[PDB]
Amino acid sequence: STGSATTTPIDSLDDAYITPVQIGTPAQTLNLDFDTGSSDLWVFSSETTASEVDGQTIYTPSKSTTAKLLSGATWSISYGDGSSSSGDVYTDTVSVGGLTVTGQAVESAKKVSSSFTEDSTIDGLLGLAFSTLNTVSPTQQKTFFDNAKASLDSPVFTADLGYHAPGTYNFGFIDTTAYTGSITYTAVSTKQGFWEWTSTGYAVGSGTFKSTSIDGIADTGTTLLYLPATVVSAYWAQVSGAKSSSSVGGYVFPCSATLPSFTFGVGSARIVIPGDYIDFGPISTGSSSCFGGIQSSAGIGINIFGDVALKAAFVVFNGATTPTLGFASK
Repeated sequence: STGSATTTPIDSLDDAYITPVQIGTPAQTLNLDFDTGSSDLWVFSSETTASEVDGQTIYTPSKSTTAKLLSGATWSISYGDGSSSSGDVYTDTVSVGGLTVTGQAVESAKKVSSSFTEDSTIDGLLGLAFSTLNTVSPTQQKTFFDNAKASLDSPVFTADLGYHAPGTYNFGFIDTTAYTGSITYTAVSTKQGFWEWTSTGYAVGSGTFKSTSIDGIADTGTTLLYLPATVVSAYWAQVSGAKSSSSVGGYVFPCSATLPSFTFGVGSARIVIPGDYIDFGPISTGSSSCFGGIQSSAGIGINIFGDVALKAAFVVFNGATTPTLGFASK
């Protein structure tokens, strides 16, 4: 089997991407944030504290003839950005782009943090990291991909995120029309539960390539590109007037700037992030100071190849017995 679904930016900055997901019988369609950095499929629901729901579409398990309470199971998750959610668990039928999993754990939120409430466009998350990170207790549950994998034509999914435009998540096949050149595959460590890999270096604009190993994670659920402070300083030094602002929370730059591109290495291959992908717009409405899309990972504890990087590529998440990651230009 295969599946194919369009993923759409939630706003004009590509702050996140939402993908429609069918849950239950009859189907209830929720728009979920596909997150290769976590491993829980959780949704706003009829159980979510009413004051914490503000415009989201909810899953109502009592209206699904295939929903079953997973007795005694609870979940609770905290994300790198400080947000969190928790609740109880159902199993139900879940379909993405025509690919169906029966008995998928659907984690129903009883509580969500303010950041989730305040984002009316995201109805929940669909985790695509390794199932070892799943938070369900006392019996850990599998991700949608892990459940689907054996049925897929090939044990893979691909992320093809758009810049200020829709893109695609495919399951079970590689669309050879969706990229240019070849896909370069690179090793993955699953030791921390992530799609963790090592970039071979970087360049800023038309500058020379610096060969240096950068360990990090391919994370569709993180907006920006978080890299070591040395790398980030080298990038922003090429933008007149750019500075790191402790008050704002990172590098800012004059909105009048033309940003240089940023290249990262995948083996001997190179992925070029155009400068415009690194512009996250005014820090506050009407400001002429703009927020940068490349930020320091110092004090995160891990480098993160978030959407800024991934949307410059066609990315293969290869879930073979020994997982790997593939990157192609597009």
